[PDB]
Parts: sequence; structure tokens; C-alpha cells
Amino acid sequence: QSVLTQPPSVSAAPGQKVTISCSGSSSNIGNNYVSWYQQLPGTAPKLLIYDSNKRPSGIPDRFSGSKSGTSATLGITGLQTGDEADYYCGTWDSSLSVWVFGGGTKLTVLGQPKAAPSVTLFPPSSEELQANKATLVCLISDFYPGAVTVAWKADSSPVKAGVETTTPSKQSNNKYAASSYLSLTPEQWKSHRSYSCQVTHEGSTVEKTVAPT
Amino acid sequence: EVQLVESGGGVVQPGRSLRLSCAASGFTFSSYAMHWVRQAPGKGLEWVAVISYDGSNKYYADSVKGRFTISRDNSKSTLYLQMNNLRAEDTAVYYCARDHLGWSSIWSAPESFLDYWGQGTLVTVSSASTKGPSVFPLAPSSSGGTAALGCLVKDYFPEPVTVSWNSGALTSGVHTFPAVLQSSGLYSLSSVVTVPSSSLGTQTYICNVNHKPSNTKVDKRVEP
Amino acid sequence: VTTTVSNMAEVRSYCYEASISDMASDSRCPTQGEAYLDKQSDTQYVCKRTLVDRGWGNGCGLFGKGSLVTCAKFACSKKMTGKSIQPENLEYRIMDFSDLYYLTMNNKHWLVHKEWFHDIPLPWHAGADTGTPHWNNKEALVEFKDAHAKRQTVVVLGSQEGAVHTALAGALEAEMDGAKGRLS
Amino acid sequence: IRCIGVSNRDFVEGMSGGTWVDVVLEHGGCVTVMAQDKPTVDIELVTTTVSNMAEVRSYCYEASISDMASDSRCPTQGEAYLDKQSDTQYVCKRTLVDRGWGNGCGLFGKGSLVTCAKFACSKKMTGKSIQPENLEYRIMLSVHGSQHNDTGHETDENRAKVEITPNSPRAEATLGGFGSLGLDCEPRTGLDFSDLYYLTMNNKHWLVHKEWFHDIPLPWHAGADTGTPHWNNKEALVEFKDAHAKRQTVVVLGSQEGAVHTALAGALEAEMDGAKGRLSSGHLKCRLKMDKLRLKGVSYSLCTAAFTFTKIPAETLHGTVTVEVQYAGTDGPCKVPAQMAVDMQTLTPVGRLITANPVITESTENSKMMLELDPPFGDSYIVIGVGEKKITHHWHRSGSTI
Repeated sequence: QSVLTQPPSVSAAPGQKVTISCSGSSSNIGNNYVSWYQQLPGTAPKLLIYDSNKRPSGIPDRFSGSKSGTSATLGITGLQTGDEADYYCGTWDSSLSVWVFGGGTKLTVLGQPKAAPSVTLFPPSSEELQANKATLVCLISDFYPGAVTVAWKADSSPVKAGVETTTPSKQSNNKYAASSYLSLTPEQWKSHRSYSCQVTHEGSTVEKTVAPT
Repeated sequence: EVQLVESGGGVVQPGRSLRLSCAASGFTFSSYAMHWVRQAPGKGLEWVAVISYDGSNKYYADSVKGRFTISRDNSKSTLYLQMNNLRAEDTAVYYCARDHLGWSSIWSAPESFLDYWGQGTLVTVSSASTKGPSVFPLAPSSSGGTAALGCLVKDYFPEPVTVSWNSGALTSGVHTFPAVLQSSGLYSLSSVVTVPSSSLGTQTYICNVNHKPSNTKVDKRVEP
Repeated sequence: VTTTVSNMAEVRSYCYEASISDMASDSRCPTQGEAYLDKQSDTQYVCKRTLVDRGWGNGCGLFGKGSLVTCAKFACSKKMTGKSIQPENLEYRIMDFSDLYYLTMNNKHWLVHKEWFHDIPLPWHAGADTGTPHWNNKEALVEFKDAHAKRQTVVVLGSQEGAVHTALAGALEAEMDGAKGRLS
Repeated sequence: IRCIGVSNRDFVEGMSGGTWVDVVLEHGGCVTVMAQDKPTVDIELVTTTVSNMAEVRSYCYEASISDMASDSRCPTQGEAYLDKQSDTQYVCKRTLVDRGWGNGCGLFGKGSLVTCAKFACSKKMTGKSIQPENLEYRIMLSVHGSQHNDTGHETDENRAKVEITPNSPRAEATLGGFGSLGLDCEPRTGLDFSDLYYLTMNNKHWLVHKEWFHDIPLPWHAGADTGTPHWNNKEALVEFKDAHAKRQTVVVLGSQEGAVHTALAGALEAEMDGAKGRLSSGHLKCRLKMDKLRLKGVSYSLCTAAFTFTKIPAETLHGTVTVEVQYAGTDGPCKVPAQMAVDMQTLTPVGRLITANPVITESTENSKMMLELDPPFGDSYIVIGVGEKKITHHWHRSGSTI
């Protein structure tokens, strides 16, 4: 699902230490030079690391870079709330002849108790069924840090088709919220025994389920 | 004193074209290679293209091949990106970015990293006349003592949309989620209210959906 | 004097020098299903299935992960055999064998502990070689490196004879004479 | 299989089962290491490259002047003076010039005259310091005999890339089923960059001696600062002409670009890749650690099927022969039968192989392989394969004293 894969999110208390990895192949990270880029909220990307382990001037020594095999790591120590940002690994890929970025990693510097996501799952309304369309609504609210991964199940199998999911946005009380809509035709919704929504937050997974009958 | 300034982006329509430009000032522009890197709203960075120090070498992302064309004018220190036959998924903030190398070698690419970055330019590929929403009822049946019921505000354009409950009489317990852009260009959202389960069949809940771009004022009962 | 074991039933044999052949590689592009080779399901073959990055730059229309699989016919060149010694076909002579196996490797023999022998990291079979035996866990000697568009480079470990030998340092040295074995 | 085209090629030999072999890697040059009972490997230095060097001094080779001003004074009326005389951006000159009744003065003699001009610097060149933290050599390793001229090595097991710095001269390079090579490269004997500056003039780059750089007759500033810096010795580009009573024309010399280009006729040339510099002057004494290296198919069986020619055998610049063969058999991986017999009856091996212990790796039919052979002088036979369908090809090698 990405050419360079880095974990969607990572979190740590202030003053602690955190590392972000991204793994690739011999054709990119393995042989070429890995660079790291910091993107603060609503801001252009900024070069953090170059040549796998070198710092540009102005970048504090808290930031470090390392490379081993086909994976590279960025290390942030003496963590500060100012470090809260989206971090990207990038490098040239020789096989694909293409410059590639990592999926991104949202670093959150915890300043309040972690909060499990509250999840509400609605089936397609009858009015919609008599509009010949169908839509399942998965709603996720009040979770910290602001990073969840959503999944959709049929009756005992994964679902990827027709899934539009928003990205976590600041709640009024510094929590986060997100929503995921699954599109269906009434036949699909009448076929399966049940459809399920699976939210994953800080290693835990909350699952809700709705049945047609 | 290095600075890059993007420009030439706006609210364009699909099928058509656009030409982004970047102004460089602080270096020997004709000595470094240049990158175009775009970012969808609330998504990850996607490297678009790169051109070398003289303009003899160009590389493109497989998504923008045969549709985009990167070029440059060394004479006035400017970077051009020529995008024709646009799509929805080309909608992004487009950044131009200074390399560290000029790409004058075989060993250039493996050592390349984006040195200085611009500030970006919003390129929106919008393809829909204004449209009122279709409202549906999200109903509860059987959280111990609480239950959540809501309204699905499907397929509208553009932003924004306002939703109340019982004409402002109901506020505490209402959470209206930020909307999603679908695989078609229309917006959908949901608005939920959390009420005591006991008061379900004994209290009427009506959502008031107001869309002002079009003149849509639709109210819906939500009953189990 | 003549401490001697009689005929023995072979417990389990470990291969320590191995070879590969009929090595083949299939790779599909994205939205074109998983890759398939004939001898993928064959039991004499060690295989590796993974996902490699495909795009225009390496012969494909659309960007994304394609399915690659490589298969090589595993064969043994040098193996050691283990044997169980019961206090039944044993014979003392003068003028605890429930914890020991009779290990034989390239005309040299030891008596080794049961657990140690049963937990060594090499390809193995049980019973006896009537020809065509199934080799379990062939990945101990054959590894797959460099996930790549059209192929995947296999590497066979060299003879582990020296390592096995150096492992049997503090081990009970034995000896054999024909179909029997002289103890001490 | 590289190096075969390369003119400056070496053939370093091994021992019996040694551990270290010494080599010298020159840019554009190549070293073929052949150790006994080891696979033949190619070592070549592909990129010396400098970066983040500290600027030392910039010289100006094209200046301009504007808004000049003169001040005159009669005899017995003191020294001449302008306010722009103390300004560092302004270059000045004092001179005494004849005055009399004929130009405003009360008595005939010498009057004081001063003239100043505003010193701009249109173009400059910059010399940078070459610290060990700036060097980064890159060495390429390629085991002889693989599948098939360029670089696409990241996947190939026979080919590996390593990088070396003066503060990290040690590196190891895995070569798949061939083990791994070791490299301890002395960067001191690399090149005395402690007596060299890196000169940058309008996208053109050179390596110049420090003393020659210090003796350049041009205006100059040290290190560097934003806006407008202070130029020393402005008189190298600004001359004063023939003084009159109340004036003195000031003229800037033309561009000194071509002058410097000529002054740099024999200097080492550097390539430019953005903020990186890329040398082509190469010297690296390296110690190759070899005990972790190994032959692939020591215990393969021979190739029983037929080999055929794909290219007609050619002679390199060093007298060796390159052949390319196609193997139709599927009994791979197996060992390639390849020797040179001067007598086809006995097949008694003469000369030697360069590609030591050739091996087919693929079991797919019609594979390809390049063999390099070191024939004896005169007539012989290149013999590949076994039995009936073997290739026997007559060869001849010429003589000595180049």
C-alpha cells in the first residue's frame, strides 16, 4: 500500500524519545540516500535529515538519522510539544526510476490522557433503500492521539471497495473525530448476515456491527 | 537568501489544463535540479516530477505520465509545470522544491534530496454545479442508557452546510462531523445526537438541514 | 571390553550440505492476480512468495505492488543420521541410554543428548532414505534475497559440517565397526 | 564483467588462501583481483565527491565603477579631501599636479589632487577549503561472470556499491553466494588535499594549489558575508589615468575570466552537481580483506549440454579473450567447462582463466555468460563444454614490448 512504508502514527510523552521507521527495498532505501522531511500543521515540508544521517544547519542535535539494510530510522529525543508534526522519509528509487516519499507518520507529543475512540455504526436507511442506494456510516469521536485506522468487514471477509474515509480533525475539546462511509447496492446489504466497522486506535481495535434483518 | 515562490494555481475544471510557475531567488537557478511535489488535502506527500540542471533530463510519477510536462527557463530563473487533461485526484497543494544536486551525473539521483521548499499553490479540480443535499434518517434500536440518532446529509455542493436539532431547542449532545469528498466530487456528512434511551419513543427528534448555496431547507424526523 | 550396539532404527536425519536446481521465477503485475509456477505446490521444492514494487520503470502499466514467487528444487548432498539406542540390542562386556542418540556424520560417530539433537536448525527427515524423501524446513539452508521485478536471488548456505562439528565439542565420542558400534 | 574495455587495467594476484591483497584504485582505471581459489572480482573507484566545504576567500575578476569624484587644491592650500575618501566601497588616489595662473592658482607649482570611485563587483570566483569531512569516495565491486555495460546493480548479487570517507575508511560489501569483501582504504595517500583549494568560477570548477591561489593579483574578501562585503586591494581592477588640474579619469579593467582560464590550463578539473563537487582525480591505496569470500559452485556437476557462441571471440587491449556463450541445458546451476588446450588430443590445460571457475546460475534454457581467458602466446585452442558438442576454437596471441 506504499512504496516506502512508515507507521501511520507514533506518540510519546514530552522529554522522552521516539523513533520512526520506514522500510523499502534494495532498489531504494538499501542503496540510495535517505532523507527526512518535517511537516508541521498547515506548513510546507522542511528538510530534516539528508544523506541518511546528516543534519542541515539549524536543525537541533535532538534529531538523528540511521540506515540499516532496506530500512531507515529517524530519532527524536528530548521531545518537545513543538515536535508534534507529520514526518516523511524519502529517497530515489532505481528500479522504478522514480523519487518516492513515505506514507507519513503523525508524531503526537502527549499532553493529556489517552482516549479510546467512541464508535457509532449506522446501517443504510430504508428511505435510501427506496432511493435504490445504500450507505453504512461509521462515526468515530473523542479520541487521543488523533490517529485511527478503519476497516470494513462483510460476513467473514475484508472489504476495500467503496470506502470513503475522512482524516481526523480537532474536536472542540482537543480530542479528534473522523468518519467512514461504505457504499453498497441494496442486494449486497440484503445478502450478507452482517456488516462490520473496525476502528483501530493505539494498538486496540473496537468493532461495531449491523445486520439487515 | 534562498526563496521559491509558487504561483499560477486556482479553481480549474477537469479535462482542461493549467501551468504552474515557481520563482527562485537566492541561488544559481540554472545550476540546481528542480522538483514538483503535490499534497492532497489531509494526505501524504506525492512526488510529481523532476528536471535537471540544463533540462536534458525529466522524470515523472507514473500517475502523471503522458499528461504532465515539466520545463524551466534558466534565463529568468523560473520553473514551469504544464498539466493538461486534469483529474479529480490531481487536486492538491503543489510545491516546487530545490534539489541539492543539479543532476549532472549517473550518481546524482541516488544522492538527491529536496533541499529548499517553496510555500505551495492550491490546485482544485472542481467539477459540479451547486447542489442541494439529500437527507436521510440514521435510526437507533438496541450504550446502556444512552442512544445515538442522526441525519445523513448526502451528496451536496459546495461547502458549507448547517444542521440544527428541533430548531435550536436541542444542542447538548449534538456532534456534526466534518464532511467527506467522495469519488465523484460531491460532499456527504453526518450529524448525530446522543439522547437518553428512555426518552426515545416519548420525545420527537427533528434535524434541520440548511444548505445556503442552493436554497435547500429540509427538515427530517428521526424515529426508531 | 566389547561394548557393542546391534542393528539400529534411524530416528531422524539432518542435511548439512545442500543444493538447488530447476530454479524458476514468476512475477505478475498489479491488478493481474498472484504469480504461479508449476512446482510451487511440489514438496521437493522450496519457495518464496512476496510483493515487489512495480511501475512503468520496470515494465508495467500501473503503479503498485505486484506478486512475485520463486521456486527451487531442494536436494541434499551431505546429511547426518540419528539413531535410537534402546537397552535391548545393547551388550556390555568386561574382562543411561534413554537420553542418547547415536549420531553418525561422514564416517565419524558420537552419542548425543536427545533434546540437543532434536532441536538443531537444519533440514530433516524421519524414517530412512529409500530414495525420494521429504526434506522438512529447507529454509534453514536456502534463503531468498533481493525482492526484485523479474526475479529473486536465491542463496544456498555452504556446508555446516564445521559448525556441527564445533557444536559436538563437549560430546561423547563414539566409534563403529560395520553394522554395529563400539562404545566405551 | 567490467574492466575489459578499460585501458588502465591491473591484474592483482592472490596467494594460496591468503587474507589480504593490496590494490590502488585510480579514477577511470580498474583493478581485477584474482586470488587463488577465490572468485575473480573487479574493484573500481567510480566517484570522488566533495560537499559542504568552507569558503576561504573570493577574488573579483569583473568589477564596475560609478559616480566618481575628484577634488583639487592650489599650492599652499593644503591637502585635497573628499568625504567619500574614507568609505571602504570607494577606492582613491592621491597625486600632485602642476598648477599656476593658467588654472586658478596664485603661484606656479604643485597642487594637491584626489580622486575616488565606487567599487562594485559584477562577478567573482570562490576558493573553498577541502576538509576530510567533505570527501566521499565510492567504490564498485563486481564478481566476474553473472547474467549478461552500465550500472543497475542494486538487485544483482555479483555487484555491490560501497562508500568511504577519510573518517570512515573501512567498509564491507556482501556479494550474495560469493560471500563478502572487505575494504580498508587509506585516504591520506588518497591525495594531499591539505595543499589544495577548490576553485569555483561561473559554474566551472578546478582544484588549485593553495600558494598559487594566495598569489592571485585580484581584489578579494575573506570567508563571506551577506549584502556587500569589504574588498581588499581594489587597485588590481581599478586604474587611474593621466591627472589633470582639477580631474583624473578612473577606469576599470576588463573581465579577467579568460586570463584565469589560461592561468588554470593544467589544473585538475572538477564537475559540478548542485552544491556537490565531483572530482575525476583518483588515487586510493586499499587493503582487500578476502577470507570471507567464497566460490559459489565448488561442488556443482559439469554442464553436459551444448554451449554455442553468441559473439565472435574478441581480443582485449591486454591480450586476454572475451567470449560469450549460450547454454541450452537445463541442468543448472552447473559448472562451465572452459580451458585452453594447445594440444586437442590430451586437453592439457595451458594458460589460465581470468573468470575463475565459471558457473551457470540459471536452470532455464539458453542462458548467457561472458568468459575471460588469458591465453598463451602464439597458437592455441579455446575449449568450452565437453564431448562431441564441445566448442574448439583456434586462437592466436601476439607479442611483447608494447
